[PDB]
Amino acid sequence: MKGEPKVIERLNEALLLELGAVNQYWLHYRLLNDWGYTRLAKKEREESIEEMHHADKLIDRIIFLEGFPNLQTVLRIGQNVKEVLEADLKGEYDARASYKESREICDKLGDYVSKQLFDELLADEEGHIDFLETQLDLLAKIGGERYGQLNAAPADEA
Amino acid sequence: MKGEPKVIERLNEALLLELGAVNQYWLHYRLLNDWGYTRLAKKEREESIEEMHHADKLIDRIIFLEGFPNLQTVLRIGQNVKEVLEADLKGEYDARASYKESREICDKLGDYVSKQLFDELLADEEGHIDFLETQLDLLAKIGGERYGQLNAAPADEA
Amino acid sequence: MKGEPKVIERLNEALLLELGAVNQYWLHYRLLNDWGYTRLAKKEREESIEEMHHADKLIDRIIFLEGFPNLQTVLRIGQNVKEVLEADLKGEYDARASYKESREICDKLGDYVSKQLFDELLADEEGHIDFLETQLDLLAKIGGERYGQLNAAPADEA
Amino acid sequence: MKGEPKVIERLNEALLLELGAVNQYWLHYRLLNDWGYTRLAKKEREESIEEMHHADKLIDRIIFLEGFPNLQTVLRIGQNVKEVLEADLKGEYDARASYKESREICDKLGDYVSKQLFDELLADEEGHIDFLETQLDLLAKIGGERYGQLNAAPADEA
Amino acid sequence: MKGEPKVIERLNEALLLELGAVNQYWLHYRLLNDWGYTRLAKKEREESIEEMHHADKLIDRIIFLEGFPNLQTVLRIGQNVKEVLEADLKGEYDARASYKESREICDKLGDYVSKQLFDELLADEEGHIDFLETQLDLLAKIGGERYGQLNAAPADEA
Amino acid sequence: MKGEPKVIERLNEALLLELGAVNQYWLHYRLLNDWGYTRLAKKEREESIEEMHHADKLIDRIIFLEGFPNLQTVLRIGQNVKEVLEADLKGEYDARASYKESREICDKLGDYVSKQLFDELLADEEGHIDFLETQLDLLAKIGGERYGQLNAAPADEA
Amino acid sequence: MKGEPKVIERLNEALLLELGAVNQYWLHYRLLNDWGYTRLAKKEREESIEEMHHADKLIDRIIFLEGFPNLQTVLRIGQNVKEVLEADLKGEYDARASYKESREICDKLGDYVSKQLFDELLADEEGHIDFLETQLDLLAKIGGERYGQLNAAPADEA
Ligand code: HEM
Ligand code: HEM
Ligand code: HEM
Ligand SMILES: [Cl-]
Ligand SMILES: [Cl-]
Ligand SMILES: [Cl-]
Ligand SMILES: [Cl-]
Ligand SMILES: [Cl-]
Ligand SMILES: [Cl-]
Ligand SMILES: [Cl-]
Ligand SMILES: [Cl-]
Ligand SMILES: [Cl-]
Ligand SMILES: [Cl-]
Ligand SMILES: [Cl-]
Ligand SMILES: [Cl-]
Ligand SMILES: [Cl-]
Ligand SMILES: [Cl-]
Ligand SMILES: [Cl-]
Ligand SMILES: [Mg+2]
Ligand SMILES: [Mg+2]
Ligand SMILES: [Mg+2]
Ligand SMILES: [Mg+2]
Ligand SMILES: [Mg+2]
Ligand SMILES: [Mg+2]
Ligand SMILES: [Mg+2]
Ligand SMILES: [Mg+2]
Ligand SMILES: [Mg+2]
Repeated sequence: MKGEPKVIERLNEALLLELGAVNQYWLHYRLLNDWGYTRLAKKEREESIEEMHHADKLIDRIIFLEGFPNLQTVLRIGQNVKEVLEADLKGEYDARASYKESREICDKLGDYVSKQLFDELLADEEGHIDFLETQLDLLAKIGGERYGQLNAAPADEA
Repeated sequence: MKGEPKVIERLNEALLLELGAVNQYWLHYRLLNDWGYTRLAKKEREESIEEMHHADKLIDRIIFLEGFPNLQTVLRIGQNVKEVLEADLKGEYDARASYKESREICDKLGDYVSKQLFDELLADEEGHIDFLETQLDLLAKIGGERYGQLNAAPADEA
Repeated sequence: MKGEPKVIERLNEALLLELGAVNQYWLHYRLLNDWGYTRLAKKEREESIEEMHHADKLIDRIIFLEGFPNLQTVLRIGQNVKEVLEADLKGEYDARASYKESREICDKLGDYVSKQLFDELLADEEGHIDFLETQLDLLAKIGGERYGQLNAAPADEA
Repeated sequence: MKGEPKVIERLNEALLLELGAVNQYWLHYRLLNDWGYTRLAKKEREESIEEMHHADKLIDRIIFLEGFPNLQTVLRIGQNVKEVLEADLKGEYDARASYKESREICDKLGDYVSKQLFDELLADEEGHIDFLETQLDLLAKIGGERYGQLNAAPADEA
Repeated sequence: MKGEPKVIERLNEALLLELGAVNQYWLHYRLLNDWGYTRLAKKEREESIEEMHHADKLIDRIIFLEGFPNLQTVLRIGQNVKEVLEADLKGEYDARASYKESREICDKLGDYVSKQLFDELLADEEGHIDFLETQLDLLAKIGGERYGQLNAAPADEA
Repeated sequence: MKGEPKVIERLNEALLLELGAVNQYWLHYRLLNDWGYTRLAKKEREESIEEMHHADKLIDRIIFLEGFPNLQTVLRIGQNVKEVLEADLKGEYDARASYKESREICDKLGDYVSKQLFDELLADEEGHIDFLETQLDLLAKIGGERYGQLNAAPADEA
Repeated sequence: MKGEPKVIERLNEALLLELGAVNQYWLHYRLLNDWGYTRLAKKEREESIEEMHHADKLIDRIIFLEGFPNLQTVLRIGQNVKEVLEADLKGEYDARASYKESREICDKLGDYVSKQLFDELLADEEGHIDFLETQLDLLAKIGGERYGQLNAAPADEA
């Protein structure tokens, strides 16, 4: 199905955001692991792998529409566990805004199946945002050192 | 262990090559799948996931040496199955050359464990090269259409 | 829920297309089987049975809306395996266009659950189109005789 | 049982042929594998291991007869799959002729158990010849590229 | 294989370091257990047993080279959990430096298998260093009392 | 329980003897293994590990009594299997004498639980002495070469 | 990867040594079995099969480097069990020396993966040497007739 160039453009913008999130979550996984926060690190790895699946779905849709997926292009880091979470959350807010605009563009152009892809991604993103906002609320309430302790394993495990 | 800046630089050059290979193999997986070469597509996916593990090991070593992993940066595509294989092979030859030079640099600077990482990557790469050269030899001998047929599934499978 | 006559009309147009696809895929199953392409034949049977389920869902929705399902009414055939695939693909493009227009009509009339039915059918159809386009691309690349061979079983199986 | 020198000589001629066949089949296994004909390669490996068992039986008989097994001594190669098969077949015809003459010599000298060893080897050899002649007939009938394709695995297997 | 006296000397220096580490880790296990840090204590026991295996491998290599293993000779203690970890880390840095120099000496003298032993020990040591540095980083970030709590069991377990 | 300095001194003398026995038995294990007496070697390894457990119990008791365990300090070797056994036996006789004197000192000072530890060690030691005396008696009766043969494995095992 | 001619030459020298060891160990297996030393015979068979795997790895590397493996070319025998072991040991010392020189040549020419192959073979060889030296030490200590008895089975087994 030869797709609308503007739809392919929006799918490629999403792909760039998702690839950036893959890399950011993976770097956060390895950073948190080195700091000793091995339980939060495992969650960050899982979040990276979820974004990998999103990137795969975007690539598949772009190829179906006979467009060219742009992976050649792809970061917010952080010096403590609060900054890492905040950086992830900023990324998710940015992706959410992109997908909201993209579903509107696909709807107006009549590509309702691409619209549906963006609707699914948007729902996913609000789930991720809910999770991260809750973690940052917990960190605020119990303090960063107890949040870190809660998200670390004893020495005989990891 | 605060690492030599030149060693961290070589690890980051490897990371850029590996991230590029992840993306190239994944794009090839989805492209080959859309063309109907679903068996070769599955191998390309597996090759991408192997390069993901290499990238992970490089990131881990960079962080141990107290360097900054550069993922912000990352392609050869192809219009038929021979060109896809050739593009993968060119990438592997380029990576091999990088790792050979890197093991020599780590050896001269006395970072023998980073040397060992590059030695492992080099052995891996020559394995990958052996595989791809064999596939291209088979394609040469039986022709591209029979090679494609061999690497496609019937309609009731995939 | 007494439905809009225009919505029931669009559901009946979909039912006619789906019943036509059931019959076409089933005839293709038996034709391909007689020609010896028993693996593609099995896929065509499966595609017919998928369209039977779609027809069932349309009938159920029409009856819920207190309309009369029109089954009394229901073809593109083909002389070789490429023509069979092309005929299936033309049918799918026609159905896709019908469902796109139907979801728009249901949306404008405020029957959002019927809209959702058409959205699901539209997504299904684009999946079917993706599959058939890939098979026709493979046939183009490896040639029709190798595509047929790939989709045939040896004599000791079927 | 102190054996006839002429019988020990014939057993040593067989051992030299068998050791040569071990080496030739093993080299063919690795060559075919590198060319991508991994299914025929596996058969060549199995044929090499069968010849290893024959060599073992010859060594055992020579030692029983209080002779000295000569292994210090041991090739036809090939540039394509037809030449490889032809080289194996020429070797088998040569071995068959040796074993026929050897059974006659053992019979005339009254070493009926060594005669029996050569009779078994001769029957084995005619089995091997039957197999190889059939493969070369198939290659002749379907052509070398289809024979190679039939004897190659897709990329996601080997 | 009668070994180079200088190689045997370096193997004996490693053995003395490893035996010292066995004793230090075991004393730390019992000390930490008495203080109530039973989870970190279990890790220290495991680390002692890993060093016992290293000592065994060194003794085996010395005997193969027809040298005399010197076990007759063998400590940093600590008053709190941070000091215990720091003492272990200082020991590991000292061992790493010894093994780096030893691999260079074996390489220059042409004892490449002893070189390989030291290369393995060096890689092990950098793993141990990575672990201990991470534990000390965690302790720094969450504080010593939370690190101790994390590494202690409730009264109904240990 | 703050212990008597004289009791802690006797526990530390026992620890020094036990650590010496660990090292001696382990060296004997590796020596006997290299000579080919692999069955006696396995027993010597087991004896070393038993002495490791004794050392652990001594360290635990010293720490309970708020003393400082001295591991910083720790040999009789042997050129044939009789000398190895004799060296082990001399060590056991020395340890037995130490533990006998130590139980008497603990009894007189009123540390009856430390007395009990030495009583257990003394009973253990007389068991070890019984075993070693029996092995040396067997060696005397059947001769050293048959004793060695009995305590060696064939080449296809170890 | 088109290899250095000097590297291919060293790989072929190793192949000739390994093929010679295969044959020597196999002949020793059958000889020892006929003499009644069936347990040592089984070990010699296992050693032959280990050398077969080494030869296979060498052939694979030569073909990858686009060289020609030379198998056309390939012995120390022995009249008693001590001479058989001594002949095996002389072969291993010769192979070790070859592999040491070969790893140095590959290193200087920059073929680090072939260097690694020779490093692995060298470590293997020193293991084999350790085993054989231990067997010859045992034979020296208990005498040849007891060593033979230890390595023979009773009549109701083999
Ligand atoms: C184009 C970009 C990428 C795509 C499309 C992608 C896709 C995937 C997919 C589909 C999986 C399978 C997950 C599952 O089975 O549930 C996966 C796993 C994984 N990914 Fe990625 N990935 C990408 C980039 C990366 C990067 C940059 C890394 C950095 C290390 C990475 C590391 C991993 C690892 C370690 C696994 C697990 C593999 C295993 O369990 O054996 N990936 N990826
Ligand atoms: C402070 C001195 C030592 C102490 C307290 C100690 C303690 C122990 C203990 C409690 C065990 C566990 C045994 C079991 O699970 O039944 C053990 C095992 C072992 N020990 Fe020691 N040990 C010491 C020194 C040594 C030395 C010098 C060596 C020389 C190699 C050694 C080699 C081993 C080995 C190989 C094991 C077996 C580990 C395994 O099975 O994974 N130990 N030791
Ligand atoms: C005197 C010459 C040789 C003799 C007598 C011999 C004998 C044997 C025998 C009896 C087996 C066991 C097969 C089975 O268990 O069914 C075997 C296996 C094998 N042979 Fe040979 N062989 C010889 C030469 C070679 C050569 C030149 C190669 C080249 C690579 C080779 C490679 C192998 C391999 C890889 C195996 C399989 C071992 C395993 O599965 O672990 N052999 N050989
Ligand atoms: Cl932090
Ligand atoms: Cl606090
Ligand atoms: Cl193609
Ligand atoms: Cl053709
Ligand atoms: Cl047709
Ligand atoms: Cl054709
Ligand atoms: Cl060919
Ligand atoms: Cl053709
Ligand atoms: Cl064909
Ligand atoms: Cl503390
Ligand atoms: Cl606090
Ligand atoms: Cl002895
Ligand atoms: Cl005697
Ligand atoms: Cl003998
Ligand atoms: Cl005697
Ligand atoms: Mg709308
Ligand atoms: Mg998500
Ligand atoms: Mg790889
Ligand atoms: Mg459908
Ligand atoms: Mg045969
Ligand atoms: Mg070097
Ligand atoms: Mg270690
Ligand atoms: Mg004891
Ligand atoms: Mg070996």
